[PDB]
Amino acid sequence: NQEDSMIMNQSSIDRGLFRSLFFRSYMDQEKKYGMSITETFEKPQRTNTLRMKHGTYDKLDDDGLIAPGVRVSGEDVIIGKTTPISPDEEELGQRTAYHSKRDASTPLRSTENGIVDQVLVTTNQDGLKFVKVRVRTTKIPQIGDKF
Amino acid sequence: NTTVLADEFIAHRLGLIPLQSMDIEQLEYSRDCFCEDHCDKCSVVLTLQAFGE
Amino acid sequence: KPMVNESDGVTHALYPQEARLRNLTYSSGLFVDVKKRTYEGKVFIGRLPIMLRSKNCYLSEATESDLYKLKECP
Amino acid sequence: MIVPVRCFSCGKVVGDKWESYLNLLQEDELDEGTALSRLGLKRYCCRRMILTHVDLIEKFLRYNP
Amino acid sequence: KKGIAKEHAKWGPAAAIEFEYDPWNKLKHTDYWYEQDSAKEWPQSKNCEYEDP
Amino acid sequence: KDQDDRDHFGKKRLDLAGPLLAQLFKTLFKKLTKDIFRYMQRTVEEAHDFNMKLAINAKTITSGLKYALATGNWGSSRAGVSQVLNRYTYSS
Amino acid sequence: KKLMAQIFFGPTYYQRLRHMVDDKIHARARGPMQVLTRQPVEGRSRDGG
Amino acid sequence: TLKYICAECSSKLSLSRTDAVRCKDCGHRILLKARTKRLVQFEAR
Amino acid sequence: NEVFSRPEWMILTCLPVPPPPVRPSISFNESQRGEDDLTFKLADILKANISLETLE
Amino acid sequence: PNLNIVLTCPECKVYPPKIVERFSEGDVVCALCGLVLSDKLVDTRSEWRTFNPLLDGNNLSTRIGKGETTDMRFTKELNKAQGKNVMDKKDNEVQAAFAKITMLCDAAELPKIVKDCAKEAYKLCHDEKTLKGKSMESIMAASILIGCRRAEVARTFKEIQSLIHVKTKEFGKTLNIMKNILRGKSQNLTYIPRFCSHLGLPMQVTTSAEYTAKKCKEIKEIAGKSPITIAVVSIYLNILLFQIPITAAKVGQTLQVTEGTIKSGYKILYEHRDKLVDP
Amino acid sequence: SLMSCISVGTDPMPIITFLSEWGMEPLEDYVPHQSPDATRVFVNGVWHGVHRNPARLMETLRTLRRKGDINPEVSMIRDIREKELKIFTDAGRVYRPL
Ligand SMILES: [Zn+2]
Ligand SMILES: [Zn+2]
Ligand SMILES: [Zn+2]
Repeated sequence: NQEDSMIMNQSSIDRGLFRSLFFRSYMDQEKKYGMSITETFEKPQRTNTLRMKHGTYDKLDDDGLIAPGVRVSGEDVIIGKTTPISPDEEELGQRTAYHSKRDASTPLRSTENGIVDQVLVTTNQDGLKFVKVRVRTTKIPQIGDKF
Repeated sequence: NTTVLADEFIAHRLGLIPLQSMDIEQLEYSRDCFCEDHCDKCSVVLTLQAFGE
Repeated sequence: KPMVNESDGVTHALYPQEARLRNLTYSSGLFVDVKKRTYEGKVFIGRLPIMLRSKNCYLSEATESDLYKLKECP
Repeated sequence: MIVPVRCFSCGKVVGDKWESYLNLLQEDELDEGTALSRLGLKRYCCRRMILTHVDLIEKFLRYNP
Repeated sequence: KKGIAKEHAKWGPAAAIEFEYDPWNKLKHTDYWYEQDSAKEWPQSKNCEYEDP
Repeated sequence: KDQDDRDHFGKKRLDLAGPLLAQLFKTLFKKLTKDIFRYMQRTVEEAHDFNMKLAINAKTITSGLKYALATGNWGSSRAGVSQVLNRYTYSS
Repeated sequence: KKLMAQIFFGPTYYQRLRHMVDDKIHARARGPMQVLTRQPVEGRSRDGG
Repeated sequence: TLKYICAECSSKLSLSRTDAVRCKDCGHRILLKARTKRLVQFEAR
Repeated sequence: NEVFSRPEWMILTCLPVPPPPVRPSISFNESQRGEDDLTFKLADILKANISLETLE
Repeated sequence: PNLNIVLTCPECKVYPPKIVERFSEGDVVCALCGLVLSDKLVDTRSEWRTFNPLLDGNNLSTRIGKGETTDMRFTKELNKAQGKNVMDKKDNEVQAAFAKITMLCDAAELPKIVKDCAKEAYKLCHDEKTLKGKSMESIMAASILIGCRRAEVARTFKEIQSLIHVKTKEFGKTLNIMKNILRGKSQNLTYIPRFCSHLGLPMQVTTSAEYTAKKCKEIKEIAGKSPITIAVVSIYLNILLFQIPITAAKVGQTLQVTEGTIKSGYKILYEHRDKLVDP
Repeated sequence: SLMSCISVGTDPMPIITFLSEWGMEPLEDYVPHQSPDATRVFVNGVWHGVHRNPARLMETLRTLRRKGDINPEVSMIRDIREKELKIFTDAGRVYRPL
């Protein structure tokens, strides 16, 4: 405990002492540009879409959202967002097989984990359907914490 | 779960509930069983249904 | 009193809880009577954000039980 | 926020002791220090727990589901 | 499941374990910090009577 | 007499949300009038129709203050007037 | 065995602070670099250096 | 069509696209997520 | 130094154009393509170059 | 030149690559043979967070202004100098028009979406001898109509014609060719809730009205020849149903329909209301 | 501080009006030689005349403030040594109860 260090009883930790919750809020929104390009909330698939994040996607529902009460790990696609693009626009590699849209998802922070608490869907002032996601996690007291 | 309490919160409290354990020796250590995640000779399964009425 | 003009154009009373969730701004409109003269009725001019719990907010003097109804901590 | 299970230091199961403790004040109007004597947490590793617990879950339930 | 307190405190068969020997400090295992006299200030243990003065 | 201590608190005033909105609103309203003059000038200039909807710009005020509160800007000329609420703990 | 010296003892109010270790520890071995300078990026969240 | 929950009504909504974003029996304007029917699993260790 | 510093050269006559790496294109989402100030300024100067060219 | 780079694992070369990108390690790896193909992958994330590209394009101009280290003789010197080069482009109309629609849609509280949607319409045509001018206002307001309709909402012509008076004759005539130009360069259903909005009623009216609105046209009754008139006729026989007094006096001052159209449309729809009992 | 509050500012007109009616000799007619021991009167740092019996005036004022006749946020200071009496009703002063 020297130099302002401490020594905390292990069992008290085991009995919930100084335990605490943590709530992160992920929010994302689809923005259309001139009502020509339509950002979309749906579950992307590693086949019909291009340039997708190497995290898993199965935790998504059909509409591209994670069901609440589902345990999640880092680098997991919380929100399935896609953006259509012109097939003959840039030809950035493999675009000559997909022609549909590219991944623009919002995965979970790779270093985070826990249970998705609740997911709500609503609109901004301008009717743009969007979603906030809240993640619950318990932070047990540990060696490095500052008291 | 529809409480005003977190799942693990409730789950953690459930852990700290003492149970009668006189014949604990009459059970087998969880890792010792070849069981499929549990067995009647390895563990006790408890359930709980509560509904505000 | 505070309200919001939604995407279609409908304008309905806005409650502070909804404001936070739907990324709205807890404001209210301003309206001025204008007198026009030619020499030899009510006019909208803009909105105004409202301090929460101010005299004009819906939460101005609501009941404790009512606050629970509106999901706003007393 | 609601009647923690056994006191961190000692470990005497203290969850059941809550309502009895609450029953004392609203009915017998005891002093807390005298109350626990009647209650039976004679040590003070627990005598803290009931004394300084906050029953936040009560105010939580005021929100209609 | 059959667990042992060394892993987690939930499997704790026991609570506070009082423990004492040499109630009169005749084994000199401890030096009593004091302002005027240890005896006037340090209360006797509950078991001091159970052993000879 | 001593040199006037200007760190004396009696010589200080505090400008809360009331006055801070006021002077900020004072200018915003001023710009509204000047614009209304411009439309009022051209219709007299060109004998055109006079529409108050055309005359008055609604999003002057509303999009004014919203940005004015979104960022601490009070115009440069001021910084850090507005901060996001710190809800770490109730005491905080 | 009895401690030769006595101890100051008793409850005291203690509070937990934000700076959990898990939100302060990171490492990097050839992660991404910036675009302008191609030196490594900053920020643990964005896998800084 | 997936289940959602009205913001106060706690009503089964089970709706799809091209539906009035609103609750049946009450014009509520926000929809929750109506948690999954596949079980969760925990360790209080 | 008449080999590296001729005061005539102190007055700009032909300004060089830095390659893209010096002034990289901030390409975001293939549509939100930001550009460094120097990109605009080079274009901005080029316009001020363009006008004075023809205007005289 | 052909100016193309495509990754290809030399050891495998089995196909257009079946590879992955370890963004955290900033590399790309042959998912089978595991060889790191290219390293030092560069981030493109934090670049745009600090930050009209849709319409004007590469036509460039940088908004400017005075500095702090500047005198009043430096302040209005720039404000006079900043306008002396605006001739170089003919987006000045646009920079006023795009400003003007920005004034237009916002003033009547249109959603920000319509701002660009109307912008999309004007920049789409911007030049045609079929327009050759054409009052300069239809290209604004009909663009909004093209914008707002494209913005998946719509307002009645009077709400825009009285908003911008272009005598409504050349306005619509040049408006139509915009659709043809739209097709060459390639709807009352949304009017429902807005109409009841200003009158402040509950939510179930519209679908009940929508059911009635659907039934009229399909069998017969083209009903209007410019059928905008019978949009209200869908509504009034629903307010005649319910006991809230909003008689054509109040609708006539709010929705602005002559009772010649209101009463005629109501009664001819009283003939077929027999098949119109939903609940 | 936990007791602190900030003055919202009021209209000073009643006081100045009231001041004239209690012997504040108007400044436009002030003749300093003719009243050498005058007490200068300020309102929000704006001189409005002089007086001759401030002690009568002062406690008369506070009573009104304590009567609620003058809004309690209005601060007023009698500075004996300077022959000066000051009054403040400005918005934004910092005041505490006592
Ligand atoms: Zn077993
Ligand atoms: Zn204990
Ligand atoms: Zn390979």
